[PDB]
Amino acid sequence: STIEEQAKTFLDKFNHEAEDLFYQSSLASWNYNTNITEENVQNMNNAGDKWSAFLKEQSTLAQMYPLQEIQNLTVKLQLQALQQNGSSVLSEDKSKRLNTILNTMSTIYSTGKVCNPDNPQECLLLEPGLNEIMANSLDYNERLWAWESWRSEVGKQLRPLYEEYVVLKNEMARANHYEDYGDYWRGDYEVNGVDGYDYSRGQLIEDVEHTFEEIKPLYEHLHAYVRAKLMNAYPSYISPIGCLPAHLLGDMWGRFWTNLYSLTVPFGQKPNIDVTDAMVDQAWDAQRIFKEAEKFFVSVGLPNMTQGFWENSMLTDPGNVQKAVCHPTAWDLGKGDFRILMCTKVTMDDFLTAHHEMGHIQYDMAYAAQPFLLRNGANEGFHEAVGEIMSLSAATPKHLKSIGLLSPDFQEDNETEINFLLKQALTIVGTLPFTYMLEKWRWMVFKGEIPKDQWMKKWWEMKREIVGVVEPVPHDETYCDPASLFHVSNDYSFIRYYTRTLYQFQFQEALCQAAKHEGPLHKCDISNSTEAGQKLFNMLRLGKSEPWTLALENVVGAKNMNVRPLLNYFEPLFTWLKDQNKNSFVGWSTDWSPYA
Amino acid sequence: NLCPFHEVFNATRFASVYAWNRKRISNCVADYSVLYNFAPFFAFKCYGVSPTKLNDLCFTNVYADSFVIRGNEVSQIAPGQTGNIADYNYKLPDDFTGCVIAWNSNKLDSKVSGNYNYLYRLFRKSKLKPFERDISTEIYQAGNKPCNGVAGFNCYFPLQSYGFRPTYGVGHQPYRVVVLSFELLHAPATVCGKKSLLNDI
Ligand SMILES: *[C@@H]1O[C@H](CO)[C@@H](O)[C@H](O)[C@H]1NC(C)=O
Ligand SMILES: *[C@@H]1O[C@H](CO)[C@@H](O)[C@H](O)[C@H]1NC(C)=O
Ligand SMILES: *[C@@H]1O[C@H](CO)[C@@H](O)[C@H](O)[C@H]1NC(C)=O
Ligand SMILES: *[C@@H]1O[C@H](CO)[C@@H](O)[C@H](O)[C@H]1NC(C)=O
Ligand SMILES: *[C@@H]1O[C@H](CO)[C@@H](O)[C@H](O)[C@H]1NC(C)=O
Ligand SMILES: *[C@@H]1O[C@H](CO)[C@@H](O)[C@H](O)[C@H]1NC(C)=O
Ligand SMILES: [Cl-]
Repeated sequence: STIEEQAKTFLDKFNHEAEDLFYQSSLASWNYNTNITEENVQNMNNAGDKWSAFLKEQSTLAQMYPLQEIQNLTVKLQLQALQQNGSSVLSEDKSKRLNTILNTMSTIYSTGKVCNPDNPQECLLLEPGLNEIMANSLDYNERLWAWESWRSEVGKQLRPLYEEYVVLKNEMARANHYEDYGDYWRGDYEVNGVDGYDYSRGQLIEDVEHTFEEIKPLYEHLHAYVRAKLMNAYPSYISPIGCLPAHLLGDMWGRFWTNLYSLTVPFGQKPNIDVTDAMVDQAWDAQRIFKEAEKFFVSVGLPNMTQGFWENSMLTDPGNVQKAVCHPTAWDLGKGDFRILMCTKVTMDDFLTAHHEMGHIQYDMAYAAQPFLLRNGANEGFHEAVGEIMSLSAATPKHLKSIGLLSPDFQEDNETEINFLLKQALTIVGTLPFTYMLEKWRWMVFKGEIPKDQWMKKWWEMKREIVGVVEPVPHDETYCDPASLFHVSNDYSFIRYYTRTLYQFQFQEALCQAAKHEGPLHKCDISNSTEAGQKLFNMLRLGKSEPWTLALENVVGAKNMNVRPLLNYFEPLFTWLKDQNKNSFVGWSTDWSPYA
Repeated sequence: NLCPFHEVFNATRFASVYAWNRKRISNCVADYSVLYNFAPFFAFKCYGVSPTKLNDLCFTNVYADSFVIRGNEVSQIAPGQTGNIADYNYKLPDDFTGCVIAWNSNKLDSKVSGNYNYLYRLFRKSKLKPFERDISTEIYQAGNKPCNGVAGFNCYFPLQSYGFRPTYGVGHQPYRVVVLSFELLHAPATVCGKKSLLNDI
């Protein structure tokens, strides 16, 4: 028997044992998030430890088959994913140090509290205390206090931990034959051995920067318009040519400009489409929402939800004694078990979230036939992009009127279209420079291009230049403002939100063309279009079995990420923004600061 | 004399498909209607015979093979099928003359923590002959080195468990299968239904 034949038998034994152990861990994790008890914490840890130990043993056994002697690429993909060392390539001492640094930074972030001055007892956590301030408060000093105190009392604790975190992560990545920890993260988009579909890790940097150059004109006019509206609200705080103060952006970091909508709404006398009152007028419950979502996917040729879905999912808050983690999630426990955990309320937001989460379920049911190690999105941005395009069609007035939630007499004029597109750009467009600049800073830190004594200096030079955002308080090298975000202090790659954003509009533009949609791209509804559903399913069933460049080609016809569909979506707003900024300064000066 | 079909279909526990059980039926009147009349048989596909005109002919012997598999493997209990069950556990010949009966037993053969009572053969040197049974527990040698009787590198235990849980999907839920073989050798008839062998009176 050849090495490739022994690996096929090894992967055959692995698939059957992994599916059982993964189901035990997923079921024990479900029983905790739906019934938060102390007994369920231990059963979740016991089942999770047995699953983690099984993978560590199989990873060592998988590393006994040399990949060079395997020619079947589907077998090589499963062996390569299982042979991934990760932290197991470091010494036992350094891996124990690394896991301690990771737990401490996660503990500092989740438990870090800030106490108001003159009351050492009135303290606020990030969630919900400081987040409520950064999302609703209009007081300059109150927002400045929450922004600065979170970074000077919690971020400074993370600064020494993050320095040793970079050293050990670089030693881990370089022992796995990567350039640095940033190059390690970029391996999620790597493709080798497929002629015409290969993709290098360094190519992601060039593609992200190239597509970002085309986003700059739209973002600069969005930035200029937001600055003008905010300058009328804070005339003594904002320069007409300077960057935007970092604490006046809608959240703790300015990751999304969504909350700036009340002050930057173009036509503040035309109300939003809120079918929440209509859902209560028609006695809608949570089952009706998910039933309507089920009808949506069925209308495009996708299968209905399994019987076990309606029986095992938790589509409502358990209430009273039984507590649960109300964050909406989609569960793929395996072996035909698909569930959705959600404390659904009769609102329009939960209506759109149900379509977003059931889109993850359709993705899971599609590639369930794949081997165990190939049951995932094409890359890190695929799964979340599939969920986003579902809420895009479900929120259009064309769809809301076809289901009886929006009145037919309700007419849509170009003033409500601009209000909708502006609200969308504050979240979608407003996060792209934030995401790219943050991830580029970490790429350069891991690559060694930013010295330790210039971490915070380079961080805010890039905020001013790339994001057009200035810090309200000068920060020396005792701070660690990037670590004040969850993903940085909890060791999660961030570029996935940039690629996913460009993916979802590539998906939507392609599916809407298959649905024969006429008019602006943002008004599209792919409902009742089996042709669009067939084109999407041709990628969903692939899972990780094929390169992401090929999976993307099955939907959009192109092999690479493209920013043109994103610009096609926001073109009605981009032309309106340019007309609004005809007597305003577009761009920003990086030398101005609110503390100058 | 009524044929003991109740012992086969209403058994408390079924056999693992690798060690499938066979109950020979002989010298009795077979009330085939009693079958179709009692459980909701999800699958009832007969090959070479007619289920509508069942208890009208006679047979030398009737064999009832019973075991348990998952839902997606019921399709393998048919002539000319491939897969782990058809190749390593229970194989039906190409000229099969009989009926295959299967029904969902999630209420009986599943438990919350996992019912690891039912097994199946995952590896074997060759495919099974029709109606062949292999209950050996020899460690499968996948490589070129001897296994010495214990599991290791390229040395796997040949039998795997289902671990039936009631929250599984229908394709992974347990299904009880009963295979009725109808034999007709050079011997007088011994098993007839309501056929014209009332003449025995
Ligand atoms: C949740 O846990 C409590 C604590 O034992 C138990 O009484 C209750 O039955 C559990 N509920 C469910 C749905 O498992
Ligand atoms: C690779 O192996 C799988 C089984 O693991 C098989 O189904 C597939 O046909 C093989 N592909 C090639 C190109 O040999
Ligand atoms: C895993 O780590 C070992 C050393 O600990 C190294 O020799 C091997 O090449 C690594 N393999 C992979 C796939 O990372
Ligand atoms: C899905 O719909 C079909 C009819 O198109 C129905 O036969 C089937 O039972 C449904 N599935 C579930 C799980 O209800
Ligand atoms: C889709 O078709 C259904 C009937 O099958 C209809 O009620 C609904 O209005 C249609 N929606 C769209 C957007 O075409
Ligand atoms: C909307 O369209 C009307 C003409 O139909 C035009 O006069 C008006 O300026 C437009 N407004 C915007 C914001 O596009
Ligand atoms: Cl910051």
